[PDB]
Amino acid sequence: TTTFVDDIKALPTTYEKGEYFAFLETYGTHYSSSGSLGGLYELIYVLDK
Amino acid sequence: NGDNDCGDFSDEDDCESEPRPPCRDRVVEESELARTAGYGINILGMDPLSTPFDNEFYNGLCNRDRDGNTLTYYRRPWNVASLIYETKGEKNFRTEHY
Amino acid sequence: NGDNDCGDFSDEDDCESEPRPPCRDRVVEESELARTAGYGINILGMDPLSTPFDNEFYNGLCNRDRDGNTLTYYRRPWNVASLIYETKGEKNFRTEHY
Repeated sequence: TTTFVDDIKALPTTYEKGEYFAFLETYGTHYSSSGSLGGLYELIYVLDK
Repeated sequence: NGDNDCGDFSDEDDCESEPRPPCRDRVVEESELARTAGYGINILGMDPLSTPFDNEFYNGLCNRDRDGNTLTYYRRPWNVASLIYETKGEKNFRTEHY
Repeated sequence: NGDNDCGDFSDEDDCESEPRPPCRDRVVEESELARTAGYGINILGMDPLSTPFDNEFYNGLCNRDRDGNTLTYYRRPWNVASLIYETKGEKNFRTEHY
């Protein structure tokens, strides 16, 4: 996308940990190569006497 | 040629030739489905994020996606390599007593 | 070019060229949803406050947000990097006796 490319174009090259940590939160740390659309539910119960 | 990549009419700003359609068959666009295939999940954070890349641009002839619950034709973008519609379903239960 | 930034018609006051639309598809504006994503929460105070920044301006081609309960298309502003519509839900309960 034009937004992400502009971010990579307007990006430092001298190991700017400050902006990279900021850029890291913007688009996450790692993307999904394969996903699974849908939904799940769970239930958990415990008992002690 | 009806290829929306830059804008609504950014690439199609200058249309000297006839508006030749790239695909003749009626194929409905991917509505609310896996079209938004980009996800930015944080291993230290929480649930996946939005799409970090453009997922609408397509290269050439529409790749048919004739599958789904109903009888309708979807499109698969050039960025997405595969789009399966398997309706898998499973469940598990356990119990114990001491 | 249909890019409202300052006021109602402050930027679009002078229109010499034709009013070229930035996006052709029907995408409903983000009404009462996360559009107001700015919050001024006080760690020593109380619940978050109003938005401290402009969240209506957008840069270029509309980034589709084709998700939600019903079939409707929302917009994601250039200030908001992501907008997820996950309808997560959970609950917990506990009990004890002495």
